[PDB]
Amino acid sequence: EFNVYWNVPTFMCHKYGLRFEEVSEKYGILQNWMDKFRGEEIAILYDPGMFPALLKVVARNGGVPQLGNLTKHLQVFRDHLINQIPDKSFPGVGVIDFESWRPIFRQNWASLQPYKKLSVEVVRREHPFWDDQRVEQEAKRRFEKYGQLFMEETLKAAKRMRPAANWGYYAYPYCYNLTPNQPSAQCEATTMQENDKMSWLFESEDVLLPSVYLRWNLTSGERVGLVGGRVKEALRIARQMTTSRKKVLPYYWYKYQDRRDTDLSRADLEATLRKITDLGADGFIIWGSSDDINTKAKCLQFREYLNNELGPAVKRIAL
Amino acid sequence: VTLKESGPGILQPSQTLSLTCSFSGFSLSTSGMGVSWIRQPSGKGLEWLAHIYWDDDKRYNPSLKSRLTISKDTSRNQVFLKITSVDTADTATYYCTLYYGSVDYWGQGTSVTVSSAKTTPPSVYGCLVKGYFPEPVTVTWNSGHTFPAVLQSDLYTLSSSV
Amino acid sequence: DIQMTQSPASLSASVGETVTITCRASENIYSYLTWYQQKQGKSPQLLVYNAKTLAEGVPSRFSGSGSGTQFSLKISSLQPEDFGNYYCQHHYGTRTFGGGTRLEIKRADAAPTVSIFVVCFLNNFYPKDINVKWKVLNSWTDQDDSTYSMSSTLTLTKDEYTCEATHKTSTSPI
Repeated sequence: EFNVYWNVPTFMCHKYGLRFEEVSEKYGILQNWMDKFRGEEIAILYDPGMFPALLKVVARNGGVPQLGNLTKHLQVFRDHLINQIPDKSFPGVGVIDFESWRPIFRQNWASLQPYKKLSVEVVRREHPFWDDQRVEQEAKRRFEKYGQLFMEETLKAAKRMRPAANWGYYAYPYCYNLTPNQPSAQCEATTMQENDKMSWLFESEDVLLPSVYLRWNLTSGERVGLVGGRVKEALRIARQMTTSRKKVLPYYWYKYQDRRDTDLSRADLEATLRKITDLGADGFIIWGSSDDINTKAKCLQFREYLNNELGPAVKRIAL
Repeated sequence: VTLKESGPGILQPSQTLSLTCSFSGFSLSTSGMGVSWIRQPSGKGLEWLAHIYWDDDKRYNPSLKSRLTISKDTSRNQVFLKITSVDTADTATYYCTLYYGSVDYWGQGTSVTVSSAKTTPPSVYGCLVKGYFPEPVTVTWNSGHTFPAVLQSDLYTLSSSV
Repeated sequence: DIQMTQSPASLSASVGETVTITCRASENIYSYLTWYQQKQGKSPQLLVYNAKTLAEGVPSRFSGSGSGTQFSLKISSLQPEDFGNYYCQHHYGTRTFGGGTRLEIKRADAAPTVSIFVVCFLNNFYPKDINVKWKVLNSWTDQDDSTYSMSSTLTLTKDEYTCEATHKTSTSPI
C-alpha cells in the first residue's frame, strides 16, 4: 500500500478554469473532491489557535510556551478547526503546522534563538545571582514542560474533535542532516536521542510528516541521501511505536527550496521517489506554494510540468 | 535577615579551618537560595571560595586546588566551610554571603590568622610597637597616623605619629 | 577558568566629575556580572546586578553597561562618599572577582615632610607614588587632608648599630 497526496494549492488556478482533474484521473494521486484545498483526503491547518510565539517583533500569548495561556489557545484552535474542517466525519490526513518553536529547547537555533533568550531572560530577572548552569537548567525545564503541554493538548483536542482523521505535525521528526555541523546524510546523533524521548508526541500522532525538500546546492547523491536519512529516521521512530501502526508520509516539494524558479529535474524525481518507496514509506504528500501559481502564465506552466514530468514520475514509480 | 560567621580565630600551618555561618530571619531550605564564602586579606582584594545552592549543588574556586569543602545543615540552619592544609596565605577575614532574588546579604566577617607564633604583648618604644602577636593593637595619644602593621619573624611591627 | 581584569588599578577625581572604571572578562559571560562598592571599614556593598540593573536604594548617578566580555561602571557627578574601592564579580559558573579599583580624591600636589628617629616618617605627601632609600620594612596608609604617609624602619640590634625620599615634586631626594 502506497498513497500519494496532492496538497498543491491549485484552487488558485480555478479562476482561470484550470481544475487539475488529471492529478487523480490520469496519475492516481489522492485529490480532494473538486480540487478543494481542504476536503475528505487532506486538510492543513496553518498556525491555528493562538500558539505562544514571537512574530517579527511581538510576543503573542506569552511569547514562549511557559508564559502561555492554554485555555485561550484551545478556545481559538477549536474555532479555527470548526471553520476550516466543518465536517465532523473528516477521515483524511490532518496536518497541523505551527512552526513557532521546537519542543526541544536545544533545537531552537538560529532564527529560533530568541525563544532561548527570552526563556533565559525571564529566569535571570527572577534569580539575578544564579549561575549559567542553573539558569539554563531551569529555562530548559520550564520550556520543555509547557512546550510539550501545548503540542500534546492541541493534538488531543484535534483527535477528540475529528476522531477519524489521521493527524500529524508538519516536519516532525526533525533530523538536521547535511548541515555545516552534520555533513553526512545521517541524522544528527543527539536529535535521534531527543526523538526517542519524544514518544509523547509520536505515540499520539497518527502520521509522521518529515519535510524532504531538496536543495539545488547539493550533489545528485546528497539529494538522495538528504531524503533517505529523513525517511529512515521517521521509519525508525514509527516501528518502535506501541499505540498504533504509524504512517510515514514525507512532505515533498516539486521546487528546489533554494532555487524556487526551478522545478525538480526528471533525474531527481526518479531517484528520490525510488528512495522514499524502497525504504517503505507509506506514500508522500506533494506540496506547493501559492506564490508559484499566482498568474495564469504560471498555472499553465505548472500544468505543463505536471503533465510532462511530475505526473508520469509518480505514476511509473509508486502507483 | 542576619548572618554571623564564626571560626577558630587563630590556628597553625597544616591544620583544618572550620568556619560556620549562622542565619537569622531566614531558612536555608527556601527554594532558589544560594550562599557563598568569600575572603579578604588586609589591604588586598576579595577572593571567592565556594558556593552552595538550596539543593546541595556546589561550586568551587579551582584556584583552591581543592582544599575546600562547602556544606549545609537545613535543620541547624547553618553553612560550613572546611579548608585543609592551611598556610599563612590563607590568613584573612572570611565572609559568608546570601543571595535570594535581587537582594544580597553579608555577614560582619570573622578574622582568621594562620601562624605558628605564640601570643605576645607588645613593647611600646611617635611610638614604635615591635614584635607582638596577634593583631590588633590600639594606639592613642594622652587619653584620645598609625601605620598598618607588617610581619617580621612572624611577629607584627608597627608605629604611629602625632 | 574564567579570569576578570579590572582597569584602572587607581583613578583620581574631584567631587562633581564623572568616571568610568572598566572590567574585562577572559571568556564570554553574557550578562552574569555584579558591581560592588567597598568603603574603608565596612563590608562590600551591591551596586549593580544582571550587568545593568541598579541595586535597591542606589543613586542614579551610578550605572552599568555592556555585555559578554567588556563591561563598565559609570559614576556621574561624584559625591564625596563615592571615593573608595570598587569590584566586579562574574558568576557564569565559578564567581571570581576582579582585582578592584581605588577611586582617589584628587588633591593639590604636596611634598613629604620627613622625621628620622631607626624609624622614618615620610608624612603627608601627594600623589601616593614614593620611594625611600637608607644610608627594612616599608608600610603605607590609605588616603586620609587627602594625603598619604609612609613609615620605613631599619632594624639593627645595639651591637651592629640617613633616609632619602624620591617624589614627583622635586628632582632630588630629600
